Amino acid sequence: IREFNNLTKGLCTINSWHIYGKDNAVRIGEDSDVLVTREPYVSCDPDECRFYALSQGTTIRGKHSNGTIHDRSQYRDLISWPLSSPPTVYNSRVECIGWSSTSCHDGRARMSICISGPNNNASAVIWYNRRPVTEINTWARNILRTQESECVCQNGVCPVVFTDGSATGPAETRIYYFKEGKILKWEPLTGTAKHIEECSCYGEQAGVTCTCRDNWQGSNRPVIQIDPVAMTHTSQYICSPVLTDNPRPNDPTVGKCNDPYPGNNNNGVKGFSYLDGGNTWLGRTISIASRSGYEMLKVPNALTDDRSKPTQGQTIVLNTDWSGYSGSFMDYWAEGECYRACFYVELIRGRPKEDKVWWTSNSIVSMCSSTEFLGQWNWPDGAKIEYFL
Amino acid sequence: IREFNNLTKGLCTINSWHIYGKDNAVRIGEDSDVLVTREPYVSCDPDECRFYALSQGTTIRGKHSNGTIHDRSQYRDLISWPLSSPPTVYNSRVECIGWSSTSCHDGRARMSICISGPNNNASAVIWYNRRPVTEINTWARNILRTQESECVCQNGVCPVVFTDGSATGPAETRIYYFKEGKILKWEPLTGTAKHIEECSCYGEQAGVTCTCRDNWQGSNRPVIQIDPVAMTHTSQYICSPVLTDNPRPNDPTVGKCNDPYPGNNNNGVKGFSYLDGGNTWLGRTISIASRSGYEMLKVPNALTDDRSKPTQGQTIVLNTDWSGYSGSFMDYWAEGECYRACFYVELIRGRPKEDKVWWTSNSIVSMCSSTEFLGQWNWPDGAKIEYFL
Amino acid sequence: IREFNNLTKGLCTINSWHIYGKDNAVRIGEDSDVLVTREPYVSCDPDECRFYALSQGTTIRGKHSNGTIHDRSQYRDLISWPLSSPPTVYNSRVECIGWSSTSCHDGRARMSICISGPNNNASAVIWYNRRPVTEINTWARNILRTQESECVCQNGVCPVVFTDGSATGPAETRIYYFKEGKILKWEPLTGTAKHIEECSCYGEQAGVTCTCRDNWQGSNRPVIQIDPVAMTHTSQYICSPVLTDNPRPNDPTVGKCNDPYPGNNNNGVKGFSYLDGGNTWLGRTISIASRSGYEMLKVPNALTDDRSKPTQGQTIVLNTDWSGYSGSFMDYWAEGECYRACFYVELIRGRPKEDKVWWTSNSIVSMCSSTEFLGQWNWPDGAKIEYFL
Amino acid sequence: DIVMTQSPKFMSTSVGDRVTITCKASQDVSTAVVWYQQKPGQSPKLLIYWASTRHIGVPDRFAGSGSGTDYTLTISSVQAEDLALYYCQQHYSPPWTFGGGTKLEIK
Ligand SMILES: *[C@@H]1O[C@H](CO)[C@@H](O[C@@H]2O[C@H](CO)[C@@H](O[C@@H]3O[C@H](CO)[C@@H](O)[C@H](O[C@H]4O[C@H](CO)[C@@H](O)[C@H](O)[C@@H]4O[C@H]4O[C@H](CO)[C@@H](O)[C@H](O)[C@@H]4O[C@H]4O[C@H](CO)[C@@H](O)[C@H](O)[C@@H]4O)[C@@H]3O)[C@H](O)[C@H]2NC(C)=O)[C@H](O)[C@H]1NC(C)=O
Ligand SMILES: *[C@@H]1O[C@H](CO)[C@@H](O[C@@H]2O[C@H](CO)[C@@H](O[C@@H]3O[C@H](CO)[C@@H](O)[C@H](O[C@H]4O[C@H](CO)[C@@H](O)[C@H](O)[C@@H]4O[C@H]4O[C@H](CO)[C@@H](O)[C@H](O)[C@@H]4O[C@H]4O[C@H](CO)[C@@H](O)[C@H](O)[C@@H]4O)[C@@H]3O)[C@H](O)[C@H]2NC(C)=O)[C@H](O)[C@H]1NC(C)=O
Ligand SMILES: *[C@@H]1O[C@H](CO)[C@@H](O[C@@H]2O[C@H](CO)[C@@H](O[C@@H]3O[C@H](CO)[C@@H](O)[C@H](O[C@H]4O[C@H](CO)[C@@H](O)[C@H](O)[C@@H]4O[C@H]4O[C@H](CO)[C@@H](O)[C@H](O)[C@@H]4O[C@H]4O[C@H](CO)[C@@H](O)[C@H](O)[C@@H]4O)[C@@H]3O)[C@H](O)[C@H]2NC(C)=O)[C@H](O)[C@H]1NC(C)=O
Ligand SMILES: *[C@@H]1O[C@H](CO)[C@@H](O[C@@H]2O[C@H](CO)[C@@H](O)[C@H](O)[C@H]2NC(C)=O)[C@H](O)[C@H]1NC(C)=O
Ligand SMILES: *[C@@H]1O[C@H](CO)[C@@H](O[C@@H]2O[C@H](CO)[C@@H](O)[C@H](O)[C@H]2NC(C)=O)[C@H](O)[C@H]1NC(C)=O
Ligand SMILES: *[C@@H]1O[C@H](CO)[C@@H](O[C@@H]2O[C@H](CO)[C@@H](O)[C@H](O)[C@H]2NC(C)=O)[C@H](O)[C@H]1NC(C)=O
Ligand SMILES: *[C@@H]1O[C@H](CO)[C@@H](O)[C@H](O)[C@H]1NC(C)=O
Ligand SMILES: *[C@@H]1O[C@H](CO)[C@@H](O)[C@H](O)[C@H]1NC(C)=O
Ligand SMILES: *[C@@H]1O[C@H](CO)[C@@H](O)[C@H](O)[C@H]1NC(C)=O
Ligand SMILES: [Ca+2]
Ligand SMILES: [Ca+2]
Ligand SMILES: [Ca+2]
Repeated sequence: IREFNNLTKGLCTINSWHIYGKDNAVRIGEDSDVLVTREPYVSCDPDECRFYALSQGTTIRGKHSNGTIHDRSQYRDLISWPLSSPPTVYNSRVECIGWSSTSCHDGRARMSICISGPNNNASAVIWYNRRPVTEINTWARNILRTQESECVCQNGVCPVVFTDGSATGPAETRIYYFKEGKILKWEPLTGTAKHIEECSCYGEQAGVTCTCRDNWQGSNRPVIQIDPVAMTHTSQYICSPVLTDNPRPNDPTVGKCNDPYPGNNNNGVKGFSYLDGGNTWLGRTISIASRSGYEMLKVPNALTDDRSKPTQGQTIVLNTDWSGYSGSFMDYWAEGECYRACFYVELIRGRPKEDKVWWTSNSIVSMCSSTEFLGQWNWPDGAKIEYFL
Repeated sequence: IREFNNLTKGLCTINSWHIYGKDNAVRIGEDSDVLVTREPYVSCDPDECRFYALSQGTTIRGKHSNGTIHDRSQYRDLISWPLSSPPTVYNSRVECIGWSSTSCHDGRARMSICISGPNNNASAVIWYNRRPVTEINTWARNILRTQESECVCQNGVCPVVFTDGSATGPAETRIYYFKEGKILKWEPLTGTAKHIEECSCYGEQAGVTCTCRDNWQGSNRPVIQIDPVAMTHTSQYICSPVLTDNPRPNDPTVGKCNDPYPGNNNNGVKGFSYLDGGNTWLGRTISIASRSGYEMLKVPNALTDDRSKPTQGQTIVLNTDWSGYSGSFMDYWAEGECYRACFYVELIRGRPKEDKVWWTSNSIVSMCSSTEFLGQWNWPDGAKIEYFL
Repeated sequence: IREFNNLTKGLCTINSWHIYGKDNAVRIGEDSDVLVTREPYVSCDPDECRFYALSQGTTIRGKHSNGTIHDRSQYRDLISWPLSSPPTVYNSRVECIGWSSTSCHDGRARMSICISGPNNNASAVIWYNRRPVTEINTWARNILRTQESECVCQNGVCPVVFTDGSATGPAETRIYYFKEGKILKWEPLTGTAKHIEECSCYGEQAGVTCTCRDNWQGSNRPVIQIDPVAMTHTSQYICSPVLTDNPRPNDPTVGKCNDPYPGNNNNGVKGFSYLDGGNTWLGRTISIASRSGYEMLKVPNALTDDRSKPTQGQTIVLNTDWSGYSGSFMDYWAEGECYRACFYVELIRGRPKEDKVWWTSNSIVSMCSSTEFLGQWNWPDGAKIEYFL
Repeated sequence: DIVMTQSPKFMSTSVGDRVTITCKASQDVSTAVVWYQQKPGQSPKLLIYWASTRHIGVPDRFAGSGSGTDYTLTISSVQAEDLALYYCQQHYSPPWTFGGGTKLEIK
């Protein structure tokens, strides 16, 4: 738009989910110059929506594809390309260089943030309107990381959640507030949340909600609500017995809102949730131990209730298929009375579980919500690891 | 912009360097239709920044890739493509035809200059706004050459440094002054500089500085300052004992400002420097004998002092990795109080040192400056010469 | 422009020629998805210049490339793509369908004309502003053909030269006058010219000149001047002893202006010339018998004098390299006092002379004129027929 | 592989005079010639690289030279401690190939 954006509306009634995008990248990738990527997400300009992902700088067939299990390297690049196309060498747009990133449009231009580095000397540069504007350096010197979803903006202020520190210990999280690439304020994590990683954020009614990952002790996600108007936040865990991190212990009958729910430690997988009272939907992998299957379950008042069990569901990826990271996105410039709620699921293929190939990679599925109660299908990446041999 | 550009600002404090772009061309190139190139550089339009390079007219896998060690041929083409993509057959924009070139935007349209030819009958055609406007022919009949970086414009006047003559003797350098593709004036080299080649230029405060290569006797670079308002210039060498050409003798304790610093003759490699008193940064290869490693060293008052040793540094390419040509570029239309200082390093791969393949080629790394003192990483081209066999 | 174009200027002094474009298509084509084409030409929009050519609907490596010697088939398509890129599957723009074509911009939109068909039931459809506007059918039922260069427009009126009939006999040529795709008038060939084929046209001073091919008896080209204001024309042969068709008898000392110059019959190759008194330049292959070499020779008052021998020349393609079709084009929207004179030469590779491959194809070289007397180079297609085996 | 040929194998010069050692490659090695000196029962010291540039601290008596396939190392005011085995390595293409050496004897 020619003007900043204010999150004036609220969510619409989630009643089922409809397919929004499917890139089919590994399937096509067996014969085109599709790029090896991982950690995808989706973000909308006022004018178009694109798929964003962290490239590994090689084609899946190319011989340099071997060994892409490694998360960070200096051949990683944050790219974007059209909605539902593959990340193709000949049409991805490189957004900045690094191995962690967030990106989001404030209404006028967009901010992209790519962290790069040695694990003890990492540095973020905050690009705004395709130009490098600001740069922040490592405060705790052990892997500076950020979202791997899109950030939400309000009146020019876009809060962004950064964690430097240990993924096995206390880390040192901090909410930063950008307006037009400059740092308005930054404040330390606060609330009962014990450790924050890979936050998934959606905005409604001038408040932004993030649903993250506690790597350390959590099997129940930390929720951070941020107030972009006053530049304040708080964190807590989701009260529901319906545990959504992966791995996890099997769901209790009573859950935990002010501490990690004890069971699977030093591990997790990025995720999201739409937190809205009666209209709360949580996403989770089906396997208690592996990223296979993805489902969306309606768990009313999940955030606040230590007894909330589901009341409606939908299957996105079967348990016999692989899934991965997921996060929230919305089209803030979509004409409506309300905000359509969307999510994406990353579909990992390769190493370590399909180690007959030496590359890891992924495709994407994304859904948005419908108020109709539509029928469900289940959406496989689709490639046969045997044709790459 | 809809109006010419004046270099009104001055440089910003260089305090460390952040990655600006990395194309990963040879790595990707093992499996896409990435073009064989060499002599790259970067230049900014008021609206976007792109990578420019001299194409050899073949894909790196294509069989015609063999023998691209030769600098000049009639299959060379100056091309451009998006920042941080590979020079792909399906997205490079051919700018003009020839084997030497400079290009730069004056604020309104851009000028590109490609020299073509037999070594004794060479001819430059000065394209302006993608149309051929002027043409200059060889004055000394032994290889007419120009910058291989971008030129800087001021109020429509863009000085350009052309050298025809011997790379082993006295050559016949001359500064030309273009406005809108037409030749405003041209004047012969003047100053104490003995021989000029491949000038690297940045503009600030209505003056343009070029840091070049003395092929003949220099191991210390000739600096030309040009006044684009009065169309005047002078040349000198950099006073510092910190020798920056390659090959070079090992750095003295006292350097030389009005003559070549004696030691490695009939050779060099294109380079740059930001010359600004306390805030002077010089770039150099690490090897005294080969284009391997690249580092940026802060040598206060380097230009004027025969005793300036460094006070802060940063490693760009390790000495165990290959480097090559480097030059300055800046985004003159970047909104700020000042000019962000940037450079690029070309990363040669192929013949002669990796002669197991018969092609020479390169990728690009580029940095811009930050005032924060960020951590450093080291940025390898990245390909394995063994997967092309 | 937002307004039709009038050819108000005259040619500029041709004093030498400078390279304007070189696509390097067969060289690149050994490893990208470059399309097999033949009969190229170049044409300018008020906003950009592109290469146009008749595609054969196959990539040069693709197995359907074999047998592209055949001129007409229903897999032929007139395409365009950016100046100096290859005709790539992923960036050519298909202009209309058929095996003969002309295209040209009238200032507002452009007209493209593609003839398609059985050799006895052929049909032209005159596209204007990328929509099919008019269609003309075969008047003589034996291969309806047109220019294979660009047409010139004046005040909306663009004359176009169409020949249906025998290439071995009298044929039935006719000048058609389009304005905005509609047929303003059409008139039969008139003048002393015996047979017209593949006319090359440039416009200056509100008159358009075409230099064509007499297939039947000519070894000296028919020149048609057309008056686009009054929709009238006349034809004659070029008086000069310097014979420019190919094959040809060796040049006499006295030439022929009102009849074919006797010697090589039932054959020719498309060509051009800039006809302007003292400033006349004629192009010809060097071989009297084969399309190898291309040269530009200044033959003052060539059109009108039966004794005009050359006074200055320039070599474009050596006699040891292959050439082919050539034609004129100009940038009518190029800002100047005058019209820059340009031409293109098609560089055929394949069958029949390099029959070790089963495809025929080509690349392009194009020049425009300079008033400086620049040095000359010679511009080979460049591929090695041995790497395709 | 590029092939450095050193002939002659032995050289005698008197104290204070000139000697010159000739090295030659099997193709234009474009001046990428290094000269080491191996003192008897010691390791080599790099004297010159790029045919003529002295490494840090070899005193100017040693003058590298040459072009193409033909290079030479001159020593003046020859010292009784100049006795050593002199080798040219080349440094243009891999693998880096040496010469046979030349023993400089003191007359
Ligand atoms: C046409 O399409 C429509 C529209 O989609 C179809 O209707 C939909 O059909 C869905 C499936 O039939 C249905 O979903 C179900 O909804 C109920 C609510 O009534 C919900 O409970 C279900 O969710 C649980 O069950 C699934 C498997 O069935 C589990 O994977 C899921 O995790 C939920 O159970 C787990 O957690 C619960 C809460 O804590 C526990 O109580 C439970 O014991 C279970 O625990 C285990 O699983 C966990 C994960 O594996 C693990 O962590 C834990 O530790 C335990 O091991 C389910 O979503 C939709 O409600 C329905 N929607 C609509 C609008 O009708 C329709 O059928 C289609 N028609 C045809 C003809 O095909
Ligand atoms: C996290 O990141 C930060 C930010 O980057 C790290 O801090 C930076 O760390 C840099 C390296 O540790 C440091 O650079 C050094 O700065 C000093 C100034 O105090 C500077 O002297 C150094 O530069 C010389 O040394 C390097 C190798 O160390 C040489 O390659 C270089 O050429 C310079 O030396 C040569 O020239 C000198 C001048 O003439 C001579 O005096 C010297 O003898 C030497 O000569 C030889 O080398 C030449 C080239 O090979 C050759 O021509 C000559 O003939 C001789 O053979 C170096 O740059 C930064 O200052 C520092 N920056 C900041 C803001 O702190 C931090 O350590 C990281 N943290 C962790 C935990 O990893
Ligand atoms: C640096 O670059 C500059 C700029 O380009 C160089 O200068 C240019 O150099 C050109 C070549 O040296 C020179 O061209 C010549 O100009 C003369 C005018 O003085 C012109 O006569 C020449 O053209 C004839 O000769 C060529 C071969 O030399 C033929 O291929 C051509 O067809 C012309 O001859 C044929 O037709 C004539 C007319 O009828 C006949 O009189 C003649 O007998 C001949 O006949 C045979 O050939 C025909 C084709 O093969 C065939 O049909 C016929 O039947 C017969 O078999 C030539 O173009 C430029 O004038 C000159 N320009 C400038 C500005 O100086 C400079 O040398 C370069 N410098 C260096 C150091 O390299
Ligand atoms: C790259 O891929 C190759 C296969 O393309 C891997 O090769 C294996 O590597 C091990 C050592 O890790 C060798 O001993 C095996 O014999 C290789 N054999 C097979 C069948 O793959 C290589 O390790 C991969 N990893 C990297 C980082 O290059
Ligand atoms: C082109 O590449 C080929 C290899 O693809 C080169 O071939 C070698 O060339 C020499 C002569 O220079 C032959 O005697 C060798 O037997 C060839 N063998 C090998 C293993 O490469 C060729 O020289 C290259 N250069 C050019 C300009 O074509
Ligand atoms: C298509 O290309 C093939 C080769 O790819 C041509 O094959 C030859 O065709 C003749 C008949 O014309 C056979 O008898 C030969 O034995 C074939 N051999 C070779 C070595 O090419 C084929 O003719 C080409 N033409 C068409 C129109 O398909
Ligand atoms: C956006 O919201 C702020 C308060 O958060 C308000 O002052 C501003 O004027 C709003 N602008 C628009 C276009 O809604
Ligand atoms: C640019 O600078 C010149 C003097 O160099 C001045 O006369 C001209 O008006 C300036 N234009 C702008 C927009 O600054
Ligand atoms: C173009 O030329 C015609 C006469 O040929 C004239 O009447 C018309 O007004 C001209 N238009 C322009 C813009 O020159
Ligand atoms: Ca956990
Ligand atoms: Ca030098
Ligand atoms: Ca004829």
